[PDB]
Amino acid sequence: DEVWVVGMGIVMSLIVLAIVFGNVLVITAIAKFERLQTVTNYFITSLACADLVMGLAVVPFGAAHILMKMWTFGNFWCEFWTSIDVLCVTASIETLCVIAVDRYFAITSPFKYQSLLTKNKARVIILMVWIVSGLTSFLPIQMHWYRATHQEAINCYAEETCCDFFTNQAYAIASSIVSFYVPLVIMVFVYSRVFQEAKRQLNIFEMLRIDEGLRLKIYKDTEGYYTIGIGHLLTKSPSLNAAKSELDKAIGRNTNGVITKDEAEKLFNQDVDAAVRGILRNAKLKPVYDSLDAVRRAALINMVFQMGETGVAGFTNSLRMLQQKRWDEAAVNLAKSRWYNQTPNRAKRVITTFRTGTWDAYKFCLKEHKALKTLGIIMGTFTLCWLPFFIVNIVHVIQDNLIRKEVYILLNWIGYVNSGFNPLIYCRSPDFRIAFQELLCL
Ligand SMILES: CC(C)CCC[C@@H](C)[C@H]1CC[C@H]2[C@@H]3CC=C4C[C@@H](O)CC[C@]4(C)[C@H]3CC[C@]12C
Ligand SMILES: CC(C)CCC[C@@H](C)[C@H]1CC[C@H]2[C@@H]3CC=C4C[C@@H](O)CC[C@]4(C)[C@H]3CC[C@]12C
Ligand SMILES: CC(C)CCC[C@@H](C)[C@H]1CC[C@H]2[C@@H]3CC=C4C[C@@H](O)CC[C@]4(C)[C@H]3CC[C@]12C
Ligand SMILES: OC[C@H]1O[C@H](O[C@H]2[C@H](O)[C@@H](O)[C@H](O)O[C@@H]2CO)[C@H](O)[C@@H](O)[C@@H]1O
Ligand SMILES: CC(C)NC[C@H](O)COc1cccc2[nH]c3ccccc3c12
Ligand SMILES: *C(=O)CCCCCCCCCCCCCCC
Repeated sequence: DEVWVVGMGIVMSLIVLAIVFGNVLVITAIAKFERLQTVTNYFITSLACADLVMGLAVVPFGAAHILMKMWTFGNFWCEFWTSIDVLCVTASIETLCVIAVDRYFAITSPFKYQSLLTKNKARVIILMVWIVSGLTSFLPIQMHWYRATHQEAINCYAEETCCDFFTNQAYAIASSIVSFYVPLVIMVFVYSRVFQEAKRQLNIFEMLRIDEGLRLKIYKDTEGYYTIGIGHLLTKSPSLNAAKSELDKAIGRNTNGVITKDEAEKLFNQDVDAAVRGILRNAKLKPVYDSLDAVRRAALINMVFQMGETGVAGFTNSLRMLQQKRWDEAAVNLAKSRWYNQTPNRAKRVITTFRTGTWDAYKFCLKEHKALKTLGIIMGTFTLCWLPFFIVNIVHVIQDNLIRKEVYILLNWIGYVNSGFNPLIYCRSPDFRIAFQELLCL
């Protein structure tokens, strides 16, 4: 009865604590560590600020409203508190929308995975977002455009103890469409093509980058020989400067044992080309390669990279089954390899590629593609937490009072609670994660 309201107070208090704590941690980590100061994370700050204000200024008074079963803060704060609520929700979806557009142009740019924005106009953009949100949110509420004209609403408006968001149908449609729906549809569309573009970036270079690894410094392979990039043997000589002489020769400058990622790609493309020409010479490998599609050809090249031509020609049964496009049967045999024993994970991806003829086994392996997924979860989680509430907004314009009020309020709180989710989702990122553990005296 009244023990339940103490318990509900505890829960709601923890919710308030969770939102403010996590979002302050995000804001702190980005502001403190220069590594985290990217154009993307500036928008995350804008996003964390909206959630923080939601935390401090919006949720406690909403919680007090429900527990006290009445509004005890007067009608100025009621209109002000309502304004901040709408603003924070509007600013969030707008910021999320800006991120999607920003990520789109960053991934379609010849200078990949970096914004077309300097840190300063990015700040400007954020300022404009908050200003547009303010104009969209604060203006209609304080200009009383939102208000309904029927008597029950007028009672609530005048009553200093009643804080209910009675709205006229013109506002309810327009406001919810402008604030929520317009940047939602844009965000969902734009970021869906962000994913398609990211998936399109997958090729044999990314494949071997994931399976083999890319080193910028000269290193020794398992047999002790000097190597660099993606398994590119420099020399069998035990002399380090012999390797460096060989490296400088191939790259075309004085490297001192260090090359760039793009330079490693140049070496890799040359190794791929050599691998293909050797395959076409090998009597046992040529018919298989000729029959295979582009993606599966990359899988076969992947194996030649790891085993050499002689090693791959050893699989006599698998090769003929690949040649006949009996993928599953080829998979059964390749899984019984010494190759699968020693490096099961890599073999698993290559074999799976042989089965589907797609790059699906290499999705979200790259650190950059994982980052895109985290942002995708942020957007999705926001959508799912707020969409039911905003659907009911429009449902009641069509036919009012079809949904019980305690359901409407509950949906609104699923929206509120979303403000505490984003900080936890950021723990997916390795950089945020260690940024957090430093900050927590760990
Ligand atoms: C308005 C009332 C209800 C809420 C209090 C607003 C506070 C939480 C907001 C308003 C202005 C915000 C800040 C504005 C300036 C930046 C610089 C950035 O590098 C880190 C975050 C930081 C420092 C913000 C964090 C918190 C902040 C101070
Ligand atoms: C409307 C009242 C109640 C709250 C004020 C909204 C605050 C939280 C908004 C208003 C202008 C915003 C900021 C505008 C400029 C930037 C610079 C960027 O580097 C970090 C975020 C930051 C700092 C924004 C987030 C926080 C911010 C300060
Ligand atoms: C009214 C309620 C919401 C106010 C509660 C304020 C709490 C959430 C604030 C007040 C002091 C804050 C902390 C102060 C000490 C640090 C260490 C720093 O490296 C990271 C942030 C961290 C961990 C803060 C996290 C949250 C914190 C505990
Ligand atoms: O056999 C052809 C390629 O072999 C090297 O790259 C191998 C390396 O031999 C091996 O130790 C390791 O396990 O795999 C890498 C690549 O997967 C060559 O130096 C390449 O240039 C050859 O194409
Ligand atoms: C307790 C109430 C005040 N909380 C409202 C939601 O948190 C935020 O709802 C909105 C956010 C952004 C734009 C909006 N337009 C609306 C029209 C009717 C109802 C809510 C909204 C709305
Ligand atoms: C290791 O970083 C983290 C330890 C930091 C301890 C700081 C102690 C903060 C105490 C919080 C009290 C503020 C409560 C405010 C209530 C209104």
